[PDB]
Amino acid sequence: VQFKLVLVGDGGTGKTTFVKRHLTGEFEKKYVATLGVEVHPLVFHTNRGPIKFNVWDTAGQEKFGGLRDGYYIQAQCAIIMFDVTSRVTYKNVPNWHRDLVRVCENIPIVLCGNKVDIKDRKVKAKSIVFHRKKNLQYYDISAKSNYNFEKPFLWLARKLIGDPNLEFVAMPALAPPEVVMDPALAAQYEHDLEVAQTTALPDEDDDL
Amino acid sequence: GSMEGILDFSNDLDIALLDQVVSTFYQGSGVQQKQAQEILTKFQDNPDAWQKADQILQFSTNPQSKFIALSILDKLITRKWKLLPNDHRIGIRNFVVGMIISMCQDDEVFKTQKNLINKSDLTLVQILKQEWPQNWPEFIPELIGSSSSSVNVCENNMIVLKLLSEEVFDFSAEQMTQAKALHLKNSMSKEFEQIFKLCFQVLEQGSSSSLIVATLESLLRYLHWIPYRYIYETNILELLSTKFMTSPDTRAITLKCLTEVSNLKIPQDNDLIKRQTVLFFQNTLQQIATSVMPVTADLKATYANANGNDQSFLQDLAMFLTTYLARNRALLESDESLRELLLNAHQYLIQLSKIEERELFKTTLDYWHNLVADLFYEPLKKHIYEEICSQLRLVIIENMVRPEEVLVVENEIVREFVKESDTIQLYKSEREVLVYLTHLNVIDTEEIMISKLARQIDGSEWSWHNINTLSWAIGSISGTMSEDTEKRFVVTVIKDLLGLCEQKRGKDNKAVVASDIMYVVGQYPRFLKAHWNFLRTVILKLFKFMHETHEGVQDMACDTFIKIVQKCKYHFVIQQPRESEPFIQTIIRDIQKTTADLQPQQVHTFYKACGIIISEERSVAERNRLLSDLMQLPNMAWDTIVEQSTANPTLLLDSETVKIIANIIKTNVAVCTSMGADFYPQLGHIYYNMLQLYRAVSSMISAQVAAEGLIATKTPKVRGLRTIKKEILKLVETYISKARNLDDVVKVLVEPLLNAVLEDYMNNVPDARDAEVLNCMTTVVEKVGHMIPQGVILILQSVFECTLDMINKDFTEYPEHRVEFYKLLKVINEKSFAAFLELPPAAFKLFVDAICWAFKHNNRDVEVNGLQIALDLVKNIERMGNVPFANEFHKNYFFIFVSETFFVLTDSDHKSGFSKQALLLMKLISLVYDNKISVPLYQVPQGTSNQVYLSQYLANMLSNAFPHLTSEQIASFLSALTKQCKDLVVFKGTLRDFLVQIKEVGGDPTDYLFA
Amino acid sequence: TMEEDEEVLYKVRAKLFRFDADAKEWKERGTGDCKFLKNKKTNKVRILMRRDKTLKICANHIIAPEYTLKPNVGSDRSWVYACTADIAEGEAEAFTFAIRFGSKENADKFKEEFEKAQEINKK
Ligand SMILES: Nc1nc2c(ncn2[C@@H]2O[C@H](COP(=O)(O)OP(=O)(O)NP(=O)(O)O)[C@@H](O)[C@H]2O)c(=O)[nH]1
Ligand SMILES: NC(=O)[C@@H](Cn1cnc(-c2cc(C(F)(F)F)cc(C(F)(F)F)c2)n1)c1cncnc1
Ligand SMILES: [Mg+2]
Repeated sequence: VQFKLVLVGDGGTGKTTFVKRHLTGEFEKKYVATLGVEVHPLVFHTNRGPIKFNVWDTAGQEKFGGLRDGYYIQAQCAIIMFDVTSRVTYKNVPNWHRDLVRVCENIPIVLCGNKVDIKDRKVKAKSIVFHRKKNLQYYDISAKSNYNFEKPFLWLARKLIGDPNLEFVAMPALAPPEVVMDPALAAQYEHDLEVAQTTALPDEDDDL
Repeated sequence: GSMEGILDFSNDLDIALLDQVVSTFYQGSGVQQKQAQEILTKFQDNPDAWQKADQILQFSTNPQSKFIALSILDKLITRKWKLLPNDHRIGIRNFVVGMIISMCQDDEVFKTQKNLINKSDLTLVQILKQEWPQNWPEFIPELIGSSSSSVNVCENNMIVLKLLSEEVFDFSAEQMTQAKALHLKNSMSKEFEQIFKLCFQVLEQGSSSSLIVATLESLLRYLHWIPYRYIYETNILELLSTKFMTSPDTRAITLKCLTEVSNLKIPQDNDLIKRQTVLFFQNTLQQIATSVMPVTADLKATYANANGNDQSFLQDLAMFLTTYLARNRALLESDESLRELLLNAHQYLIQLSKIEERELFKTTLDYWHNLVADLFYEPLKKHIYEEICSQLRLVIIENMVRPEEVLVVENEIVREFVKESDTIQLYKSEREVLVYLTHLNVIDTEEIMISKLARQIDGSEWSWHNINTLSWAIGSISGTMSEDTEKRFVVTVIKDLLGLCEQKRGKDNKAVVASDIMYVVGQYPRFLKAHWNFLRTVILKLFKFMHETHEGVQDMACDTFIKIVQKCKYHFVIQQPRESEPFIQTIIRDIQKTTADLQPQQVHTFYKACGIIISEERSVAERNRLLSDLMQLPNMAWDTIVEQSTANPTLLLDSETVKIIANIIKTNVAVCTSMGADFYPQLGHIYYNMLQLYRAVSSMISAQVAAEGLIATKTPKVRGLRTIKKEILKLVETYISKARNLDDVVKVLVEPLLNAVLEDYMNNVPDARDAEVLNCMTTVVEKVGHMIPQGVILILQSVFECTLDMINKDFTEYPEHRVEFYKLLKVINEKSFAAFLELPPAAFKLFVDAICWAFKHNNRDVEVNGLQIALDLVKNIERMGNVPFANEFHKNYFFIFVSETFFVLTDSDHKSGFSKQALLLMKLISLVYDNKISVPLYQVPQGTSNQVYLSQYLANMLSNAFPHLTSEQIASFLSALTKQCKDLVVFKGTLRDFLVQIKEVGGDPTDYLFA
Repeated sequence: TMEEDEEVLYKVRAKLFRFDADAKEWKERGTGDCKFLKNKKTNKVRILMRRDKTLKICANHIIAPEYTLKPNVGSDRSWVYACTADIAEGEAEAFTFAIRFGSKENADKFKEEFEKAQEINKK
């Protein structure tokens, strides 16, 4: 039960950061432009079973676009991403959408305005209307604060499985093993731990 | 493995190997997929890969391989077409056309290879953009003719026409020059009469749904631009509004077509076109009522069930009804025979408005706002919609979203974490419509709300949801009733809300009803101002909630307190009848008791609200005495902490002492924020010792960095010491930005401030410099910069070069210093430009470097200020007239700014600043073409006008930077650009035309004659 | 769900990090409720932590008695400690974890409960 998901949008809108947050839980502060596409499997546990997304995280920068719309072939859903602090990225939403639906003529698509955590918002809520005539779902999201970060996948899973009451469910938690530390390298995890002890945790001013 | 073999072009291309790489990429996974992806990208990017395109389309068995082959042709067609020899151009055309014909006539390929045919159609459209109609004026006739030979060809011709219409009318603005866009638009317009014939015939004929849907899909595009007569002077509206609404295969696209038809503004004087606009709406609503759903249907449930395409149809219906009615409902409001149609359409909207779908609700709510605003002004209209509006009052009251102020939520009634701004705008919109609806019938609104309330008391409809949505609605209509009706109304609501608190007495219960009462009372200040006895009770009750163990109620009580104070402050400074003292006196006297259980941030909000009250007292003597009374606790803690810090200056090692100091300063910041210029007496009380403390904590930070390393800046101890410095800077910045006595600022504050902050900033290591120093200095320069010329120089010397060195190695490090840096240079450039004139020539060059460095940022904060500094600098220099410094400025830097501006204009990485970049370039060019540079810009024959040299310089610059341009393109471009340097709009269009042309070969130089 | 045979000895909101020794940086692993679960049958206490909205497991391992909570140089409200067998991502991997809380009082209470659990597992 796996579905191909293509993720598109201007460079710097947070596509790769968003996927990575869902893959590992991390928040990557650095901007390393995606080169062509990166494919990652992503599974969610639902009350209707596991659903697996094959996430094709494509490049937004033109000079790194690779196969461009060639990535969209046989996609079964998509996310279009823009940045609410960059008006130009919303103005390009119709261009990404055009190139996407010319290949994928009838798929569920979510429009996501990312980076709502930033105080100085530029793409006002009231001006975000492109989705209405195109039957896209829309969400404000923040990969940095996790605001609505699950809603694009929850909606897509509901449309793909065909069950509007589908919900995410807690994965079962197997008993963890009882392993004793290794005395052969016990004198070694003094080093790996010292390094970790003296490397400051990020974002110490956050509520958590 | 050996997948890379296909990247070698010495031999012939192994098609089977290619297909394996493609399948490995699409159908594979893991490392093989990743490697195949890189290989395919390299293959696609090879400037000769297009020569392999036709043999991939001939001999390949993989449709994806052929897709990638067409992407290779597309790149060639859109960027390098006119560099091909003419024979290669006809070969590519003939091959693409033949492949399309071949795929259509094979009924099996036409069914299963839809993507590959769509991609080929698009590729053909790219050839049309280059070749049609000047080198192919029979394409449309042959396309029309060939539509009869086959049904598959006729259907695919509609796809091609759809894509052509999109490329010419919908997506040409950014992709073509003005001249070429106009050429293709006129070319389609000239041949549309024939296209419409084929389209209308197919629709009337009526083969099967496949060809009909494709024809309607193309019609949807045409409606964006075609003349009105093709829609109203034919029978096509009857077909759209009847025939094609019945079959669900064509209903979706037809509704989108009728929505586009609706949105035009009709010739508002012809009765026939009006009757036709009425008729297709009447037909459409009848087809919905009989074939889809009657007006009574439960659209909320249908949407929730989400069968088939129901959700998309209901969305499209909402768009159709709102679009048409906003434009044309007046056509239905006078003729009594149309009243049912009008109200039925609005009844469908009422039903659509009950769907659970935020974005769809916003679409309908937008329409309701349009309606009620019109009924608020237009004579004799609101009675038509009485029953509609009554139903709408219920819909909005029962679906109010949680306002910002309500900090309690269920997940178990707990406390908010985040700011729901997707919900902020929604609430504002719901409030706007509900306020209008209340004005339209205040009796009906009160009766709905009071009755709903009466059924909460009874527990007949009690629930979190029902009391909450009702309470928020009640709060949101504040101001719609007359003071007298509001009086009686609020009394009733409060009385009934109090009774409800006693009844639902759990801890979650009491927190829900407490938040609702706080919201309501906070929303009716006019009522509070007139009932002092009640106001006093409310405030005392909020003070009691400040000791609530429930953190949500407690936090909300502090916010409601300051929210009420902002509106009712005057009633806290005067002595009320029956009162022994102004209530501000009572608040201050018990402030330690009231705030004892509050977190520090909440204590500061309390103090800030007291500052709002105190600033209402205009007797200076009495105000200052209130100020010193309010600050009694922090000033005593301050006096203690500074006597114990001067003697043995080591007690600041104590983390508990550092926390105490920061909270004292934060309290001063809070009170200064609300009192502004009135804060000065309190600031004077601590100012000297506060700057001494600034110096002492600075020495501690430096000492810790030296003893522990840079990592010390991450420690809780050093972060707490820097908080002290940042808050001190914030306090001084806050006061100076509101100060009304600038003489005291200059003579008392500025000099000790600069002595305390500048050298410390300059002589700390980069990771220990506080970007708040820059922010503070920006406010100093902004407010008194004109009075401290030598202090501005001192600011530059201390922060300019060392900050520049922090931010001129990449675009990412020290992001806050970056932003504050250019805000500081900006204000200095516009208010104390003389400080840059005294700079040494080497430092003024760093200044120019710094400005151009800002240009190249993508961070909008830095980029915008960089472009503004450049423009203000040019103005500053122009204002000096013909003097040595201005003349040396142009000689040294004019062409640096022109070339740096051109670079960011053309590199495709700084699109967001186009407007400001164009403005800067137009200014620079206009300087030369107004002979406002009184010195030759060159080092070329003598007597040459600067205009001639600028054209030579720019032609050579563009020739070397864009060598694929012809000399004539560059010359035409510059000619148009220089002639237009007084007309920003046309100038910008010419720059946009240039940015198109540099992306292809063979651009027509006459395109620059468009204006 | 595989947790109803267990009692909740302690629950606190936290943010969990994992040290990427190669990149020399901490990386967030998840934010949510950190629970101490005592198995009713074996009396063995474990840490179980789930992400807020996806409810995905980001920590699952015994609170071994050989572990020791250490401070991080940048925080007075976090603990660092080495874990040898965590099955949140499937195969029992070894991790250097850091867990941060909303306040120093939460971090201290966590250490108290973490050490009590170690005694219980010492049986
Ligand atoms: N403040 C904030 N920053 C975010 C957020 N999401 C992503 N970013 C930041 O945006 C920048 C771009 O990161 P990235 O995820 O790679 O964007 P992208 O669209 O995948 N780039 P490309 O399309 O070129 O491959 C990063 O610095 C990242 O930290 C967010 O939600 N909030
Ligand atoms: N009987 C009560 O006081 C109940 C009901 N109740 C709750 N809040 C109030 C309540 C709340 C306010 C407030 F807006 F300021 F917050 C004002 C008043 C009033 F009118 F007395 F001026 C009463 N009354 C209670 C429930 N939960 C916490 N505290 C009290
Ligand atoms: Mg990316």
